[PDB]
Amino acid sequence: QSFTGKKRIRKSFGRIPEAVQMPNLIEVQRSSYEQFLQRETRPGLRRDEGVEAVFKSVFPIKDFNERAVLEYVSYEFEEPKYDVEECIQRDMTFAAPLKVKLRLIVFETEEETGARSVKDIKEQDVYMGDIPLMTDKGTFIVNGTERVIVSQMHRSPGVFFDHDKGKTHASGKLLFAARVIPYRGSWLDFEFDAKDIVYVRIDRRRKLPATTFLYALGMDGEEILTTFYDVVPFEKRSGGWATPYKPERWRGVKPEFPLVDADTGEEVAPAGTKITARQAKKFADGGLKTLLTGRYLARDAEIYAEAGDELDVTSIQALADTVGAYMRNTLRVDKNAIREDALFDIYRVMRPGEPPTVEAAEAMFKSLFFDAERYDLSSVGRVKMNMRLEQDVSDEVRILRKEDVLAVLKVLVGLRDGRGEIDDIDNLGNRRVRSVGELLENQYRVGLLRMERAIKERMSSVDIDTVMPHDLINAKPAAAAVREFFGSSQLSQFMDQTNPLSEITHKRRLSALGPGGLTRERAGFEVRDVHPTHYGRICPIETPEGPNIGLINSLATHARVNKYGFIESPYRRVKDGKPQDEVVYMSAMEESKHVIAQSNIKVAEGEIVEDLVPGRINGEPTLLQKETVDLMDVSPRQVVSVAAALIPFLENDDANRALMGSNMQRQAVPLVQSDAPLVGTGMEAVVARDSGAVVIAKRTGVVEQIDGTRIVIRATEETDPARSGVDIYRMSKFQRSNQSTCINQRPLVKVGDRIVAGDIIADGPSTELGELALGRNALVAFMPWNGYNFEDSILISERIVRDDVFTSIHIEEFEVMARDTKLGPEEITRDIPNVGEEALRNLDEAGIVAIGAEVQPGDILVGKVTPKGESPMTPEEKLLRAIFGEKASDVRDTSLRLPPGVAGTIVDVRVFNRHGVDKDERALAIERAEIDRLGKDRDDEFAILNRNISGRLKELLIGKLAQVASGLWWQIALEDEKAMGELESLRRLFDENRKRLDRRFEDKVDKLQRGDELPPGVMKMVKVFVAVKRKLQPGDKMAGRHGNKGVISRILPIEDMPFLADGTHVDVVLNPLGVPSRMNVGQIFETHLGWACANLGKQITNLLEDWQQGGQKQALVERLTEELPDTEEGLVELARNLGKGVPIATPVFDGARMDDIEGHLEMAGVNKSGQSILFDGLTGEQFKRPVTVGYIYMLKLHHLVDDKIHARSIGPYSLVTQQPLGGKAQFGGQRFGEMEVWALEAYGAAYTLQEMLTVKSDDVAGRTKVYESIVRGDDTFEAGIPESFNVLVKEMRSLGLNVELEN
Amino acid sequence: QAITRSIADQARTIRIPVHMIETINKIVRTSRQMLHEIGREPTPEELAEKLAMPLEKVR
Repeated sequence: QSFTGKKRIRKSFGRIPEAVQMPNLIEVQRSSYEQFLQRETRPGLRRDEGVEAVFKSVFPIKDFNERAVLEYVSYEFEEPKYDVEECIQRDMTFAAPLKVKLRLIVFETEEETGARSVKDIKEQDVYMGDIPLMTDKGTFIVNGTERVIVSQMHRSPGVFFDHDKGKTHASGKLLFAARVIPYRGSWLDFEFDAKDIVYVRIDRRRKLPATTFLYALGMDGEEILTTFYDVVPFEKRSGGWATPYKPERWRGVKPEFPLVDADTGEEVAPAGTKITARQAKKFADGGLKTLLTGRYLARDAEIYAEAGDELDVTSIQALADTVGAYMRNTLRVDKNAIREDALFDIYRVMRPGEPPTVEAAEAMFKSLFFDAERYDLSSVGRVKMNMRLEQDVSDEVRILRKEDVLAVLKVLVGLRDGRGEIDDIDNLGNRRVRSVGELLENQYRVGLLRMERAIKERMSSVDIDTVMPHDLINAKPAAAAVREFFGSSQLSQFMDQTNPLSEITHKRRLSALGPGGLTRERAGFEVRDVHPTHYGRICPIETPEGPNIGLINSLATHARVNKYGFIESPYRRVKDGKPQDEVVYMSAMEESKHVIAQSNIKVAEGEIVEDLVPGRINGEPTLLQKETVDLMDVSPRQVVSVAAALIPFLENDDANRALMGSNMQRQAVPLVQSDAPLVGTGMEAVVARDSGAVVIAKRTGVVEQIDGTRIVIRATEETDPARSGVDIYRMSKFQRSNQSTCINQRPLVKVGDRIVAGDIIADGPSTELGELALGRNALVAFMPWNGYNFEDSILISERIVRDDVFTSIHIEEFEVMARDTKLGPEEITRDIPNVGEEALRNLDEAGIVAIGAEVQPGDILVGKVTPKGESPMTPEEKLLRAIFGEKASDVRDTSLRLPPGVAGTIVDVRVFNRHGVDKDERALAIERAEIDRLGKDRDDEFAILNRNISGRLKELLIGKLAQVASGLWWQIALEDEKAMGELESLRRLFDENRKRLDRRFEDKVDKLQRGDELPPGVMKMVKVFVAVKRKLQPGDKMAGRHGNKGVISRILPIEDMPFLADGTHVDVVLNPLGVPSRMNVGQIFETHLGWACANLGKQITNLLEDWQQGGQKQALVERLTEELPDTEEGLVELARNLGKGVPIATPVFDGARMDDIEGHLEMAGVNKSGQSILFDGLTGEQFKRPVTVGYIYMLKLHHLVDDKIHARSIGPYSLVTQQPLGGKAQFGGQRFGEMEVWALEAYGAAYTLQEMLTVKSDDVAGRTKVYESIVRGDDTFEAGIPESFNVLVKEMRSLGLNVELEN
Repeated sequence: QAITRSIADQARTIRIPVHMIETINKIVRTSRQMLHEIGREPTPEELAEKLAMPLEKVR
C-alpha cells in the first residue's frame, strides 16, 4: 500500500492477523552487532555486553615484577576507510579501525610511597585494528564475495541433568548425569553409576569421587552432611522405652519397632498409611512413642566421638557420650579424607604427568573453577543456573560459587528419584543461540588475551618510566583473530546470495555446527529432531536436506534473540477470556510455565467464544479452555521461517515435502523480468522490503528523475534546512553476487511520483513492484505429457524460453593473476606466441577482452605471458622448429581462458595494477575510461544537487520580476539582509556539502591512480566479469514453489504444448504423480488459485483494453479485491500489472481454504471443478478428463545443467596419487568409488575395472599408452602397476613394513 | 639466541636463513610500528627506504 501494493494489490486471505508486526528479518544479526559495536559517544558506550566488556576485562593488566598497570579508559570507533560499494570491488576488508585509550601509571613506588615522579597517567592511544563493521543489509564484507556470519546454536551455559535412557547402565537403571556446561572453561559431570555413587567426571577425563570435589571447595566432611541429615530424637537407657521423638516420617513404613505411645499406645503393627497416627501425635503435644540399630549415624559428632559412621553396635560408651542415600555412600568410597588429598587427586586427573604439589594442586583447581580469567561463565549461564536450581542473585559473579555445587548436588540427588523433572539437553531455550556478535566477541576476547600475554611478556623488558606510548602493545593477534573468523571460520564459510530470500534465510540461519558446537557427525539423531519449544522460535520445515539436517535450521520469521541469547518468539498476551493487545517475546525457558493457545481461533469482538481453544501448556499441545489462557500466538506464520513463509498453502504441503520447497525458495536464481507470484504470500513483500539489494526510500519527497543507474529524490515534504538535502539512490547495476549470479535493480518508481519514506523504490534481484519474486508464474498443466515428465522431471514449453521469462545472467567474473614468478616477471601482454589470430579477437592492446565483447567457451580472456626456462628439448620438436624456421618460445602459454560454457559476453573487466608501477604500459585505456565515467557521474550528481538547491532557493525567495534576473541566486540585490543572510548560510552549507563530495571523489581517484590493493606477489590482477544469458535448456533444475522439484524436460515448441479452451498453450506440464506420492496437494491448490488469478487478470485486462479506466472496471476490481479504492489515477497502471493475474497474499496457515478457492474460481469465470478442459498439442484431441491448468510459481534453481554438466576425457592430474582431479574445477573426472566400483565388480565387467581404475586414471605410464592406442585405432591397453598402488606401497615402505613385490 | 637461531630455520618448512629471518622480523616490526603510529599500512616500496636498505631487496 506504501507505493508497493497500490499497483500490485494482493487480495489477502488471512482471517484477522494484526497481533504484532513482524520484526526486521535481518534484525537478528543487526541487533547482535549493535550490542557488540555501540558506535556512539561516551554515555552510549556503557554496555556490560559486547566488545567493550571483554576489552575492559582483558585490557587492564598489571606487572608483579615492576608494578606497571595498563588502564583502559574507552575506545573510539572511526568510520570505515572504504565504502561497501567500493569495498565489494576492491575485494578488501570492509572494516573500521579501532582506537582505544591507554593510561600507563607508575604511581605505586617503593619506600612505602604511593606516588612517583611519573605517577600521572600519559593518556596513550594505540591502533587496535580494523573490524568488519556490519553492512546495513548484514553482509560483513571481509573480501570479494561478501560472507555473512550465520548464527550458531551452542549449549547454553548452566547446570544440566541429562537423565540417561538406559544406555551405559548396569541392567536397566538410569544415570542422571548432572553436568554444568560453562560458557568458557572446563566441563563438569556429576553422573552416577550402578553402585549408586556420584562421581565428578570433570571434562569426561576421569571418574574421581565427588568427595574430592567437595574437599577442594572446603565444605566437606563433618559439614557436608548437614544439609543431608540431622539429629534423631533418641534417648539413653532408662525405664521401659523413653525417647523424646516426634513421629513425622513413620507413615508408609512397616513398624519394625514397637513405637507405641507413652500412656495408651500407638503405631499399630499394620502400619498401613499412618494417616491417623500422625494426626494423633500432632494433636497430643508431640508424638511421644515408647519403642533403629543398623541406621546411618554420620551426623555431627573429638573427646568422645571419632571420624566416620560405622558402629555395628548397641550404642557402646553411652553412644559416644530411603530418599537420600547418595552422600553417605560417596564419603566412604572416597579414599581421600583431607582437602590436600582431594587437590592432589584433581591435579592428577587434570595433569597426570606433572607431579602434584600441595599449593600447586590448590592453585590448579582455583584457576580452573575459582578463577574468572579461565572459567569465564557468561551472565546467561549464571541466570540459567539460577532458574534451574534456585539461588541468590549472582549476575555479577561468573565462576561457579562453592554454594552452587552444593545446590547442584542436592538437586541431582533429589531428581534421581522424582522430585522435579530433569533438564532436557535438547531444548530450544536450553540451547541458547549465538550470533556473529557473540562469536566475534568471544574470538576478540581470545585475541585480547593473547595480546595481554604478549604485553605482559614484553613489559618486563621495556621500562614504563619514559617509555614511548603504546610501544609494547601488539596488533597482529588482534586483527589476526578477526581475519581467521572471516577467512576460514565454519560460521563465516559462505553467504548464499542467490536472491533476497537466500540472504535473509542465510542471515537468519542458526547453524548448530562450527567452532563451539557439535560438528556434522557429532549431531546424531537427537539434535537432528525438533523440540516442542522450537514452535514459534525456529522453523521446523526449512532445513537442509543433506547430512546437516536439523543443525542449520533457520530462525522463525517472528522469533528474536534476547540479550541473554535465548530465542524469544512473540506471543500476544491474553487475560481471562478477553485477549488483550500487550505482547511480550516469551523465551523458551519461561514458555513452559505459561500456557499458550495457538492462533487461527475464532475470537469474538471482545474475547474468544470457543471455550475449547487449542494450544499447548508446555510443548505438548492439548485442548485448553477459554479461561486459564495468558499467552496467544501472534500470527500463524510464527512457526515457519522467512524462506518457508512464502510457501502458499503451506498448511496443505507435507511436513517433509515442504522442507524441499522451503529449501529451494532460497535456492532460486534472480530472473530477468521476474514478477510477483499471482498466488504468492503477504510475507513476500516484507521479505523483499526487509532484505538487501533493494533501495528503500529514506525520504518523503517526490522522485525527480530515473535513469536506471541512479534515482534522485527530493528532500521531503517537511525537510530540515541543511540536514541532508536531497538523497540520491545509486541503483546497483549487474554485479556478480556471491553465488556467481546477477544482482540487478530496476527503478519501479516513475518520473514525478511522490513516495513516502520506508518503502522500496527500486526492486532488487528477482523482484517486481517491491514484492519478492523468486521466479515467473508459468501456465502449468499437471498431466503426464507423453512421458517427458514420467519422473519428477518437469516438461517445458518453448514460450517459457522464447519470451525470455526464465533466463538469468549468472555473472562468472573470473579472476586472473600476474604474479612475478622466480623465472622473470610474468607479463599480461597481448598474447602468447603459437596462438591463432581467431582467439586473439576481442582483445585490446593491454591483452584483456574488450568490455562488451562476447567470448566463446575456451577463447582467450587475458593473455598471460609467463617467462620461464628452456623447456625439455625434444628431437622431433627441434627438427620441426628447424624445418619451419621458427624459434622455440622461451615463454609458456598461461593466458586465462573461459571454461566450457555459454558465458559469451563480458560485462566488466577490472584491472588492479600494483602500487609501484601502475598504468605504465597496460590497462591505461581501462583506467582512463574509469576516470572519465567517474567524472561524468560526479558532474551529474553536482548538476542535480545544484538544480535542487536552486529550486529550494527559489521556493524560499519567492515567499520573501525574478525571471528577468536569474543571477540573483547568491545576491538579494535589495536592502534585505536577514533573508539574504539566511540564503548565504544555506548556500555556504550546500557548498560545503559539494566540497565534501568532491573531496571524497578526489580521494577515490587518488587511491585509483596510486594503485589498488594487490597481493604481495601479483602486481597486475584482471577481474574479468563475464555474464551469461542461460535460457531454459533441458537439464535445468526448475523446481516448483512448494517442493515439487524436477529437471526441465525436452523444450517442446509453442505448438506441441497442450492447448487450452481459450487457445493459450501451457508453458509447463508437470506430473500429477508427485502429489499422491509426496503429499504436497497444496501445490494443486496453489495452482488452482494461480489459475483463478490468471483468469481474473485476463478478464480485467480484456476489460481495460475496450475502455481504459472505465466506470465498470473499478466495480469488477472491487468485486475481486477494502484498501483497493485509491484517489490517484494509478488505476490505469494497476490494471496493467493485474492483467498477468491479480496477485494474492495468502498466509502460511490462515490462507484460503477449499471453499475460498472454490468461490474465487466461481467469481473468476473458472470451472467450479478447479480443473479445465485442455486440448492436446502433439496430436490434438479433447482430453476425456478434467485437467488442472493453472499458473504455478515455478523457479529457476541454481542447480542448473550448465554449472553441473561436466565432461573431461583427460584433465589435470593430482600430485600425491597422479589421479585426475575431482569436481568441475579444472577438467575433473567422475570419481569411481569403492561403492561404485562394486557395481562393476559384481558385474562381469572386470576388464573395465582393470582399465577404469588401472589404466584410465592412475597409470601415468599406461594412461598415455591407452590414449595413443585409442587415437591410433586399436582399442588395446596394458596397465600392470597403477600410480595408486605405487604411492600406497611407497607409503607402506615409509614405515617399518616390508611391502615388496615378487615373482 | 639459541631459540631465535633455531626458530629461524625449522619453522618455515623451507629453512629460511637466520639473517633473512631477522630481516623479515625487522620489516614486520617496522610495519607494525607504522600501523601503530603513522597510520594505514605503508607500501612495500616505502619499507625499503624506511629501513635504509635497497628498494629491490625489500620487494
